[PDB]
Amino acid sequence: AALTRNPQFQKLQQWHREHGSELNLRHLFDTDKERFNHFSLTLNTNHGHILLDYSKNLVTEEVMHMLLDLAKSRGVEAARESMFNGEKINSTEDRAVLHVALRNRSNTPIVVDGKDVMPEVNKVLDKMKAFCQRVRSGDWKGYTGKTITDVINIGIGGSDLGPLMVTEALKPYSSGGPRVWFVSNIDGTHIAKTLACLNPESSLFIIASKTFTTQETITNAKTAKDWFLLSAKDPSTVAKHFVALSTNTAKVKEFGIDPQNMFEFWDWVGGRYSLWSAIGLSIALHVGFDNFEQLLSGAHWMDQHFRTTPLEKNAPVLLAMLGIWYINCFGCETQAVLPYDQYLHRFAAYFQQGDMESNGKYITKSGARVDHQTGPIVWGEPGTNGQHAFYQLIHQGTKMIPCDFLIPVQTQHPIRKGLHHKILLANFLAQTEALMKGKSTEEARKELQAAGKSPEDLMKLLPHKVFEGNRPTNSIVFTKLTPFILGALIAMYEHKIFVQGVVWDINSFDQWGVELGKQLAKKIEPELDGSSPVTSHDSSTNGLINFIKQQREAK
Amino acid sequence: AALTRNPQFQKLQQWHREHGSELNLRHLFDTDKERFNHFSLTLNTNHGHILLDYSKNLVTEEVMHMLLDLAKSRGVEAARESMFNGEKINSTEDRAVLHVALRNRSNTPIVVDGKDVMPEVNKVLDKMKAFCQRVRSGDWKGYTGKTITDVINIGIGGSDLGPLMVTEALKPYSSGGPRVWFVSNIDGTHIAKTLACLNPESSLFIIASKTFTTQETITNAKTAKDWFLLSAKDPSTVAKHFVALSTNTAKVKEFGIDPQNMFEFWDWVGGRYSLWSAIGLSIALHVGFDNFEQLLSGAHWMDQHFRTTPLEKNAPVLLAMLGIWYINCFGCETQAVLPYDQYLHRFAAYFQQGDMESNGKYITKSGARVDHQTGPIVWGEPGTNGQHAFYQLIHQGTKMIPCDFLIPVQTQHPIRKGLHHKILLANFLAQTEALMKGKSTEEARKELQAAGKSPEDLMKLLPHKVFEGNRPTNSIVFTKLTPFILGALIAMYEHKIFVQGVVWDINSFDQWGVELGKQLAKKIEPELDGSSPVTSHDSSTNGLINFIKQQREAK
Ligand SMILES: O=P(O)(O)OC[C@H]1O[C@](O)(CO)[C@@H](O)[C@@H]1O
Ligand SMILES: O=P(O)(O)OC[C@H]1O[C@](O)(CO)[C@@H](O)[C@@H]1O
Repeated sequence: AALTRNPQFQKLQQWHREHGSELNLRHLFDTDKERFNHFSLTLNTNHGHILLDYSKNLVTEEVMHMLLDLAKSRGVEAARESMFNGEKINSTEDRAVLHVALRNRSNTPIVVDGKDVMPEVNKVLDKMKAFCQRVRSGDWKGYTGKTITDVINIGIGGSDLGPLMVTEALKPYSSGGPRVWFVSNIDGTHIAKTLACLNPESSLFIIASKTFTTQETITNAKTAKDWFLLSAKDPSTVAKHFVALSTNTAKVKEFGIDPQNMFEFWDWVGGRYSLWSAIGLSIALHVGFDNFEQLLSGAHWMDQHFRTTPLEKNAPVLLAMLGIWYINCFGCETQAVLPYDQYLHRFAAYFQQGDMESNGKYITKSGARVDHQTGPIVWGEPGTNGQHAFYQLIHQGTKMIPCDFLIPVQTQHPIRKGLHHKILLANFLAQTEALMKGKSTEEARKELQAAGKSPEDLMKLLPHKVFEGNRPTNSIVFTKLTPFILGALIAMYEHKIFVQGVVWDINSFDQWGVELGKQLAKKIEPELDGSSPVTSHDSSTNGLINFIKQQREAK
Repeated sequence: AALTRNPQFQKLQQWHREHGSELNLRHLFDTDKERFNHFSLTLNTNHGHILLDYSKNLVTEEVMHMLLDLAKSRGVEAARESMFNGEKINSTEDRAVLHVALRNRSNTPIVVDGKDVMPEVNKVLDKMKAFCQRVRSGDWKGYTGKTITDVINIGIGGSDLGPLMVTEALKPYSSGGPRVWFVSNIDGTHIAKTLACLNPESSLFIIASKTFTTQETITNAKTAKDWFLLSAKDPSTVAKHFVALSTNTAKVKEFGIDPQNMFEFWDWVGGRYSLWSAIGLSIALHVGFDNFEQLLSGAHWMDQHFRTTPLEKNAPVLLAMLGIWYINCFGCETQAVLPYDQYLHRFAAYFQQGDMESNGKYITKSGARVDHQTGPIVWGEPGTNGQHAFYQLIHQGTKMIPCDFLIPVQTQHPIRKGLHHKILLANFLAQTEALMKGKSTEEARKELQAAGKSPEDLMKLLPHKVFEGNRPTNSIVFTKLTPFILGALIAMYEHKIFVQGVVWDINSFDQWGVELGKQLAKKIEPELDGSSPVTSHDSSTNGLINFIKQQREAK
């Protein structure tokens, strides 16, 4: 494994074993009035500012310099160029990795197999916009002449999470668009509950699937089509209510979808990096194409920042190395994402796939098994709610949990003259402050006494009211959560994930870890039919199956 | 500082560092045809069966024997009795812990300092039912005479999560109840977007708050009240549109809500254990009281199972110790909860509070600092959805992640003649099998050769196709997800949490870790006012506040 052999990494490791343990945030802040200044970065996008404050982290100039040396010696910069230049860095699949090309507004050429990719990219974007305009304008009618009122996206992986998260995040910008629904789970209640609120005459289904062979999506699509034709009665009417987003023309046609109703993307577009491609059709339909182009632009802006900025002032690089520090030196298993924005309620879930499916690996690009930790477990819920659910464990638990706090300065809903947002911001600020500062035995004791506690209560409560603090957090504050800023925020993390993948020398763009489950599932499906017990598996799988056959009857 | 010195704990520890890394699930099943039989328990509740299959765990009779010795060695049973008996086991607050009283269907007496609590418990249940009856029948009219069509629950944390999770999970049983909304975040966006869809004339607001002073809920409540009073203007109309669930009568009255409109509970009802009390009013309104009683009965059934079952056959006890095993011996930081049911999409979020806010502690009951791990980080998403998001990391990542897979045998929507559910069950089964069995290099190699891949391509890809397996999981299968069954499942985990807290000797029923953030938030709140720079905090908090003030009016 490259990482553990790297001299910059080893130097980092020994420093941690002989210093890291004594690092204390409160102390660091008390002895360096320039800490915020030295450990924060402000980005002016001309469309809002983004403040990345990483000063509340367990680091020093020395640690940062070492972390940055490591990034450099692991070839982060060269790796980045190869990605942008269209090289097939996805080594196990021999594929290019060009999600940056999907939002390359500069249209600077990017050649893969001797051919520039942009023309195809823009071609689909035009197709998307033209189609979106017709549906939005009402020009596009159903099989009964009615205009489309509901758009239903049926997809699962990177074919669901992104479009769902962004549409939720940008609701304030969906003024003139139809209602968008998202169906993904094979679980029947999902599609059933949806179709129950729809009129086939005014419903448009979007079959989103890179491969167009995923069982859940195809089954859901077929179910939606059956339900539809039950009323439309003429297979020819399908061309007015079903479109597909995929890279597989054959499967699409085989499904029965008109080829002009196919918005394609490419193999170098990873599912978990696809919302920027045709997969984002439901977004464009929801917020309009202008807002969608803003989304792409924001990501493009971030891509430029990542590409042209020296490492020491490079946002995604800084976040990545801060993560490496906690994962590989402090051994923290998780990474919490806590946005203080109800609209971003699906932000954390999106990066569970983005981050975990990318770096949840254990084999390097050379074929060697890692002998160090890789991708963390990403989780989180919107602020303040989380404060009333799990922060208890973050503040007084036994796990070190790196936290990323995000919040827009300006709210999309300044009700009560900004009272609500003022309180939201106060909590956002106070939480990272509290995690950092903590509360000593003495401070607690004085509070208890001042509060008028009796010698008994105080003595009883004292130890329980002590906060050891020293809990690291990142504070990412942006002027406003607009399509452009959101676009830049997502791209920022996409690049953080990329950097970490390079440091660990793993392929952040394949996902072989999903094959085993799929194949075993294919084996079990036919065995479930009938009441005959099964015994071709281990005793657990057999036992579970037999219980299912038995209880299938129970009334 | 109690568990680490327990004879059984140390014996358990020594065994692990001596054998722990030797355990291999695949080997354990390959050498014991009775494994499933010996490491699983079936529960017939008379209202459905629940199969807890814990055979795919890294354990043997010996390990389970030692784990159970630790359970009784730490006084789990005496502790259990104290809770049910009404003793003040919530030591730091000197309170009883009686959520089991809330659903005590047998009405056996349970006396707290003075009287038997059952009388007041049933008194509120009767009141809830009568009100619920009036609201659903249409008897209870809005201020202009219309029947109420929307019920808006306003609460946070324990006052929002249980209600939301249960109503989401029991959607199939609502037929007839008004639509229910849940407002919780202070973030203005939450109440703003909720109110924009309501008619003041037919909306009924439920202010859920145990203390009735939390800032988010009261603020949200005032905003709603103003909103309403903006179109009705008559303050006296409020009595037909606002009710309260709380233990604080004075504050409820001060808020402007009449007594008759207050559904109370008591201090021995922990917020994260309150959906069983008046807090469940929105659940009752949504699915009817018959179903609500069914929900309570299910919990009550599990309560009895927990109290009368020998430890080795006690479901919550087994789940608790397996957790202790992975937490304290394998050092696993997290617990994944993966229900293969879209209706349970909020189940994991619910227990993030129930578990994490309960056991995310570091001070024992004696006041000593723990020198071992406590509560884990709970997380998850409904399957198969997850299978396409983060399972990659669970299968080929670098972290051990204990996983609880849950699923109903019978679906609420058997569409397409059960095809969707069949596939859902197939994946449910195949995933734990895959996590267990893995796929060796030899197996992967055969596979690649059969695919006709040249030696070069084959060997470059081979290591990436290997699944080391040996990933432990629990499979919980129940006949159907009915109100009764959900209730038992929730109570089952409540008790798993109780047992673990007992073993760690922490107070699973207080939550002092949330106080610091609240104190600090009130401090900076007024400081946000004005354009003048703040310099009273650490440079980061100051820098963040000043960035906010600067961008507050940026265009
Ligand atoms: O869009 P598709 O091709 O149907 O993929 C479903 C999802 O599952 C995966 O193939 C693996 O889980 C993803 O990478 C993808 O986003
Ligand atoms: O408004 P309430 O019902 O008093 O409670 C606030 C919620 O937040 C907490 O106080 C702490 O997170 C919970 O214990 C509780 O359920």
